[PDB]
Amino acid sequence: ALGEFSTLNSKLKSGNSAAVFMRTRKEFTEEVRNLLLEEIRWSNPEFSL
Amino acid sequence: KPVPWVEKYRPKCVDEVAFQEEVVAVLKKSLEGADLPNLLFYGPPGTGKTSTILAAARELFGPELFRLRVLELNASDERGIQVVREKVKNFAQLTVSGSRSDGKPCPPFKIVILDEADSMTSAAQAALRRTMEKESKTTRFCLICNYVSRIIEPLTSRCSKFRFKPLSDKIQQQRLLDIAKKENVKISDEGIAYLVKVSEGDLRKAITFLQSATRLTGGKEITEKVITDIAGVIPAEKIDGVFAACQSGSFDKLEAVVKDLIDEGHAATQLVNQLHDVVVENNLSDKQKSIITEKLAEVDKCLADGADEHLQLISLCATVMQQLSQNC
Amino acid sequence: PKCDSGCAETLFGLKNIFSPSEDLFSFLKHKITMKEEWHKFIQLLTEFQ
Amino acid sequence: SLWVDKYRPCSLGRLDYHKEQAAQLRNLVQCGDFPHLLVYGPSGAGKKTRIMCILRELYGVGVEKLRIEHQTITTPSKKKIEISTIASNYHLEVNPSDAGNSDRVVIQEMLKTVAQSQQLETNSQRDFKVVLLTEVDKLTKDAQHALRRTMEKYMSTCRLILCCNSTSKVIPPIRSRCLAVRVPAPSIEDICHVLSTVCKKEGLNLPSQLAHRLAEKSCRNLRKALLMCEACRVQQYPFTADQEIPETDWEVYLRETANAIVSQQTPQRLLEVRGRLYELLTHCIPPEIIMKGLLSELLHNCDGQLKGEVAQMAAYYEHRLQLGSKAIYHLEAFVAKFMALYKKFMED
Amino acid sequence: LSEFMDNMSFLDALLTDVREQNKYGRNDFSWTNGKVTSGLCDEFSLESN
Amino acid sequence: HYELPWVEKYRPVKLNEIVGNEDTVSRLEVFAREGNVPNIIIAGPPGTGKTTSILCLARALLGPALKDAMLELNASNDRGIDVVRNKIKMFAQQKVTLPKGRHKIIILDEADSMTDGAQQALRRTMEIYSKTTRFALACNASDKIIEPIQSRCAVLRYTKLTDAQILTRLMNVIEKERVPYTDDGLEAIIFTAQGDMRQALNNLQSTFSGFGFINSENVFKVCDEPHPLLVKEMIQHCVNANIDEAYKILAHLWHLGYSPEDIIGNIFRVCKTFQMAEYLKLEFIKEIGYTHMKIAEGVNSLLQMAGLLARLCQKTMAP
Amino acid sequence: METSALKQQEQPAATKIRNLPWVEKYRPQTLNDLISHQDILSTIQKFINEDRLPHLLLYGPPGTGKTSTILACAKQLYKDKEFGSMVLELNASDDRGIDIIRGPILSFASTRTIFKKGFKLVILDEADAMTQDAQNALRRVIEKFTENTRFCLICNYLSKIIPALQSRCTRFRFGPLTPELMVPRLEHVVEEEKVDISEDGMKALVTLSSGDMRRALNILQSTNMAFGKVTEETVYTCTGHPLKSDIANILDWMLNQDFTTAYRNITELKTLKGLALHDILTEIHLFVHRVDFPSSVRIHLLTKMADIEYRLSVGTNEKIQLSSLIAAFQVTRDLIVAE
Amino acid sequence: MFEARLVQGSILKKVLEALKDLINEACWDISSSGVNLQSMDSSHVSLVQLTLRSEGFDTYRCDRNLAMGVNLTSMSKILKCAGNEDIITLRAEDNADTLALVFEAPNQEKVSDYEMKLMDLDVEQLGIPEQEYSCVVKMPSGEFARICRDLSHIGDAVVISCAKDGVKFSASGELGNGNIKLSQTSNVDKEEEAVTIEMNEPVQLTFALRYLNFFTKATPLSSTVTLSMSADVPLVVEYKIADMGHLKYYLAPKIEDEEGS
Ligand SMILES: Nc1ncnc2c1ncn2[C@@H]1O[C@H](COP(=O)(O)OP(=O)(O)OP(O)(O)=S)[C@@H](O)[C@H]1O
Ligand SMILES: Nc1ncnc2c1ncn2[C@@H]1O[C@H](COP(=O)(O)OP(=O)(O)OP(O)(O)=S)[C@@H](O)[C@H]1O
Ligand SMILES: Nc1ncnc2c1ncn2[C@@H]1O[C@H](COP(=O)(O)OP(=O)(O)O)[C@@H](O)[C@H]1O
Ligand SMILES: Nc1ncnc2c1ncn2[C@@H]1O[C@H](COP(=O)(O)OP(=O)(O)O)[C@@H](O)[C@H]1O
Ligand SMILES: [Mg+2]
Ligand SMILES: [Mg+2]
Repeated sequence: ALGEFSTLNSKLKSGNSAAVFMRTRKEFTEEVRNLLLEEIRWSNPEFSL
Repeated sequence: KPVPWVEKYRPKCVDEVAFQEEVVAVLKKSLEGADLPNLLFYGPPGTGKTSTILAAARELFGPELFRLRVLELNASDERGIQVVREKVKNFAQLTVSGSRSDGKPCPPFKIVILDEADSMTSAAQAALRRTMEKESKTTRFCLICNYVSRIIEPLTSRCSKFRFKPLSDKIQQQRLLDIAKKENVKISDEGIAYLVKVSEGDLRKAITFLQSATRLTGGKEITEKVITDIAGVIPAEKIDGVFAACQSGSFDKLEAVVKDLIDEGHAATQLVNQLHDVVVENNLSDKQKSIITEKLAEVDKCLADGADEHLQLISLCATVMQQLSQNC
Repeated sequence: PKCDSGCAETLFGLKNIFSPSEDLFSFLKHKITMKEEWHKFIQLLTEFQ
Repeated sequence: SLWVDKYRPCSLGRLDYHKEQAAQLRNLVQCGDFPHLLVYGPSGAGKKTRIMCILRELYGVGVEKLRIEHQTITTPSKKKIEISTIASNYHLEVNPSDAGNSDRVVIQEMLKTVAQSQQLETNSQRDFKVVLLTEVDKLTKDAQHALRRTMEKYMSTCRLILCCNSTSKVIPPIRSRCLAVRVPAPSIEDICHVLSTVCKKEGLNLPSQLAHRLAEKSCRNLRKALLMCEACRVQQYPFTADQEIPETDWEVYLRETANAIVSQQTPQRLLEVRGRLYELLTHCIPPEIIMKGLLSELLHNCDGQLKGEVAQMAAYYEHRLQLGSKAIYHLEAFVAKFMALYKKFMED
Repeated sequence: LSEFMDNMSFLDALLTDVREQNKYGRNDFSWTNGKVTSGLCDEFSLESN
Repeated sequence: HYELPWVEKYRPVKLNEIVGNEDTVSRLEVFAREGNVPNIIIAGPPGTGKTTSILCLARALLGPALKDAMLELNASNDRGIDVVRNKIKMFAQQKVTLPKGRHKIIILDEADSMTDGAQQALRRTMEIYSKTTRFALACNASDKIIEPIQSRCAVLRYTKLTDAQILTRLMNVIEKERVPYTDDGLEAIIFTAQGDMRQALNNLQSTFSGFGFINSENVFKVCDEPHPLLVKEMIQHCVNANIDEAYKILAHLWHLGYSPEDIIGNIFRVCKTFQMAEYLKLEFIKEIGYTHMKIAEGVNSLLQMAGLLARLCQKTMAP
Repeated sequence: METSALKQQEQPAATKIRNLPWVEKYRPQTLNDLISHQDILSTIQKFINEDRLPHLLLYGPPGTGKTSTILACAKQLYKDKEFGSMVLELNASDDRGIDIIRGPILSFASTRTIFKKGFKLVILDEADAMTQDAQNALRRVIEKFTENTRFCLICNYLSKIIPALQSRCTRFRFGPLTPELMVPRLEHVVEEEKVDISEDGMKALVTLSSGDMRRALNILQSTNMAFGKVTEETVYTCTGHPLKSDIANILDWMLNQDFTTAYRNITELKTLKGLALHDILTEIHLFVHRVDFPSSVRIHLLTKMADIEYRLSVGTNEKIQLSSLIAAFQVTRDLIVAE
Repeated sequence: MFEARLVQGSILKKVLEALKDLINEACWDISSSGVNLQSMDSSHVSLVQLTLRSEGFDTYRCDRNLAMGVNLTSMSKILKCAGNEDIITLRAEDNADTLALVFEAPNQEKVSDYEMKLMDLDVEQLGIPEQEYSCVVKMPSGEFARICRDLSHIGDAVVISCAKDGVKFSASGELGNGNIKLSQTSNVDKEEEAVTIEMNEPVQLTFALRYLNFFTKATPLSSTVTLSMSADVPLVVEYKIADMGHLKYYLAPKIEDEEGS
């Protein structure tokens, strides 16, 4: 039978996979970058950032 | 410079080997025709199979040609069957001219003496069978195994197979007397009997222990103590103390006895052997006998796997302890 | 900006096994009954072994 | 330069106990064609001092010079390994076990080159060079087979003393061609005698009560007895009969571990004991030593029917431990099964 | 959990590993060696694994 | 006119057509689209699509210059010290005019047959010419590659393929080939290909050339495995602890001539997905692994399978 | 290099007046003459005559007839004036490394033929002995030369061959030859050679051979020369295989007597007959499923002899293992006999 | 019963060094027509053929047809210790397993004799018909040696092409491409040979460097060499030794594949 020795299910998932990223990273401004710098400094207080 | 006694005192010729009659007859007939078959010697070790094949090769060939025309190899190689097959091919391919001044020319086929013939897998043995059929005419072999049963069937169908039953204790007692009188060492006959009974019918191990004992003592009297601890044989009152501790009802004296055995240097394997030898010939119940003996078997496996002697002996003594104290 | 946690399981190739919605420890914590989920857990252990 | 090596006997006649087999070794070296020797006994019983004494008796005192040489060998699997070996102009020293599954490799080539050294170096002293293989019980089966092939190829070229603690892992063909030398542990009185001897050799005088207590606490391990005696010397310049003989620190850490074992049976206790065994294994203690110590500790509180059960489960789990690779899993399996049994036992 | 440690002890001893442990040294946490440098020769292994 | 094998007749030419390991597929897609790819070590099971992904990535990144800016080494080539001395360095120094962001590409097909010193030589060459040259490698076991070769690269992992993906590709190829079939043949043809659909297309071609119709019986006549229903019956008898029939048909498989190893492997993959209790499944798996170690160590006899079966059967009766 | 000298010398080699290798007497010539595995041979004929021969992997236990089969196929495809120009025969006799695969194989598969135009063929006997890297180059030389030259891989152990190499070829298993088809062959040999043999002789000849006619001819040849008569006793004595009466008495001793008596009897019989405990374990396991026992007896007994067969592998004392073998029966079956 | 008298041993030394690496063994078959050798490669890609007429030898004697096989390595070891100016005797018995090489005295004071065992092997008479070749050229041997060793260090394979313009050599190596063009008007001054064609159609094939270098190991046999080449029937290298015989060589081309789109 179908799926007797494996996972052959009659139903198949469509649309869950093939999620293309197409990610466009906006260049960070001064303020958000400095906030991230202070987050790094608070994570590692012994580092000369 | 000197040689060990085992090859120094092995018989030169067939007919000089004792206790075997049909074997001597068929080997002598094959020597008369100068066409020795492919041999398959099976029997307990030390029975003289290597001595018989060396004597046969010494009779057929010349003593200077004997070592030239024999190649002694073993077959449990850790590098596989391809290495020893390549050595066999090298030895058979390499041919040296040989003649005898006694008036009889040598047969063209050489001799490769391959021991431990019961120790290989079926695939390696089939590879050796292909090597056999490669050199059927130009070399005839002699395979020596402890048990003929492990031989796969194509080899056993083309080899003359010979049983070598162990020798009755009187004849190798006489032989060890011959060794002692020819090697000028002072031994009591009780010492020779004890050496026989710890040799367990192995003449080769007996004469090895004899030469080793006479070189330990340096000409002194070979006592029962030196032959007790040259074979690793445990003193029997130690076994009796182990059984008394198991009968006693205390685990503290049990572990004390085991500590006494281990700090004495006595190995666990020999202790298992003699414990088994006592248990098999006792008045103990077959239920207890069975439980103790299967415990002994798995303890033998455990110690062969690298486990501690002490732990396996404690667990073994605990099982024998519980089996004895259940009825009590 | 949004954080981008998850390079660790991507390094071990675990994103080739699980759904992008699925998390590693989240899949570990719940009860495994589905045959497909259990084959993915088998493939996970097969990758680490 | 501690007490065990500075005051080590150098010749056979300088041995203090077990004189008889020392004289038999003197007879063996007098015969001049000794075959391969296997020597065995518990640790600290004096095996290595007997070995080097028969070495010094065998050749001249050029045995007494020692250096260290390093050997780089390609594997048959083509992965070279580097090992450190002790060497002399007359003997070699190899402990092969550091190669693990490559022990077999460490079997041939050095000995082969020692054979080549016997073919190279000529001094007209004796017709072989001896090499001490240490801890031959840890040799694998194929390593022992390769050793058998080496010995049945080079019996006329080199010789070998086989220092071990048990001949169980020695396969019977190896036991067949090498002469057995059982070296039992010294008795209490022998330890006290050699201990007073080494104290007078140190210029120190102690009461015999301290010697007997130290001999009993050393459990017939003479090396441990001499080391501990030296520790007692460092503790106190004079020797008083009630001086506190110090305890081995990993032994007492194991004892406090066993106290945590018998005290409380909780999963947090299992995990913290697991961390303690992690600390022990990072301290490079062998797992069977840790096991023997912890079981000998915990058996004192065990009742009569519990002691035997602990015995077979300990032996079974350590059988798997030597079968296994990482000893952590087997040790934790034993400790958790003992948790189960012990918790099942006080509840009824 | 004790049954689980019995199982994982069984997986250490009485299951084989994909890569044979202590192939060139002994088990871990050993001061003897462990400096197993990779091979330096072009000749193939010619092994029978 | 020539019978092109379907494994190369239906090898994908565009990266999106490859299924399996879809996250790394999308990453390879965006690297084909933009470029400036780093050095790649693809590792995974054989027949997964590693060589296909590498070659399609190279084709998409190069285009017309694929005959010149690309060069390939497999185990069929020399791949000794002297060639990684001369040839690959000569190419890595060789000038090739390319579009911007596009680099010369070297593929080492199945680098597990590189000798150790060959990799030791390859490290400096691959790391110094990184401005104009990128390296791609494939392997099955990552440990056969020495550590600095990993340490100078990005390593990516491939997995055994999901059965739904294999089913889609097989219905695709039988649609493009007009193959008469049943579902029985589909589960047979996939069971013979555990996540490696190179086996699936191979045994599909074998079934179609040998019988012309796809059903379970044809697949097991050409692949010649022990039958899945027989071993399902074995473990079902184990659930009933019925020793007689299970041993009878095990002896039937034995005198049928199947090796110990594929029988124990099939026993594994059948009691894996069998519908029964999880604790007894755990016991069954550890027992069959224990017996498999017996075959693996050398001792492989009917007595071993009999003791296997007996301990399996006594697991049911003993709580 | 060479070793084809010895085979070519060996093919017309016999004394022909005194030597009688009847294993060499009866050789099939073609696929219509190899009377076994008819589906496989007809499939080969179909693939040959359509010019649709795929890459082949002939595997099975040795002696089932792979080499003679593919030799017949090679002589069928190509005539004797062009056989060396299109078929390359190699094996593991010429093992120098992986240089064989990138030497003669890679050079041979890279070229067209010499005299006449057609597809070529390479047979690689005992290809199980090829190393992993040699096979791993062999897969590539198959992939990039598949349209010119077909490949035949003769093997004996299917599992060791790497998955891609089995992937690029179809496979044919030469299974054991069924006894109902092998009795007429041995009856023909017996009637042609005037041999006296009883029904136990036929049963032992087919049981020991395990579906191999070569090994059967070897056994009957040896027994006929050694004794002049062939029966169960004569075959097993010439083979040095466990006699069924002997192991039956061994089973009787464990199932009737006590521990010590059966112990010493079996020990004396092993000394007397030269038996190693592996074969006793095999033959008693052959007796276990035949003799009527309850299910609990069967599982307990089978597990115990399985563990004994394990423990015998590492090389422990065979004496204590014999003792535990007796103990396995002593625990259950003799207790029920007392019951 | 077979006697052959090689007039000069230089030719035998030259043919042996010409075939020293090519073949596993030499199997000669002798007839009253002469001696022949059609032995085909261990890697199974090429064939050496040598036919020497009976009248070329000082004395050629046969009783019947005989095919004997000799291992090449020991044959080379024997012949490398022979003077080139010497007159050689090859003696073969009717049914014995040993061939005798009776070298006369190179120093005029020591006649040498060596023996060789016979190695049995399956040898078939590869009786190929000599079809009409679509491309036939004659061109000097030393030039063909210098150009093969030129292209060998460039390329692992050479593309031969024969056209109406002339004969043309390409080799696309990793260092780069190497091309050599000859012409029919191109006549050399080293050995005074005018390169000619008798061709019919242009043909392009590819051959490995190694075998062709060891075919040029047969350079000193003849001043010029005849190349015969067809679209299907493979490369033929033919040396015509003066009054001795002819030395044909069959080399199959590598397959060519079209690059995928
Ligand atoms: N994921 C896939 N999608 C589509 N076709 C595939 C896939 N995997 C394999 N194939 C097909 O099977 C063939 C084998 O692919 P390969 O990439 O060579 O396998 P691999 O994953 O590289 O592992 P190898 O080759 O054994 S090292 C390809 O040429 C395709 O025809
Ligand atoms: N079905 C068969 N019928 C008759 N003779 C057979 C049959 N199978 C094998 N033989 C004999 O086996 C000889 C050679 O068979 P092989 O092909 O060598 O066997 P194999 O299966 O290839 O395994 P090998 O060669 O022993 S490793 C033939 O000459 C026959 O005498
Ligand atoms: N029947 C016998 N007659 C004479 N000497 C014997 C006999 N049996 C054993 N020996 C002696 O015992 C030794 C046995 O050595 P070996 O031939 O290796 O025995 P096996 O081959 O059985 O192991 C021989 O050296 C021989 O001196
Ligand atoms: N007769 C003796 N006199 C002095 N010290 C001894 C004597 N015998 C043994 N010892 C000591 O006992 C210790 C045992 O160590 P070792 O020689 O390695 O034997 P083992 O291998 O049994 O530990 C040695 O350090 C040695 O100093
Ligand atoms: Mg690939
Ligand atoms: Mg075959």
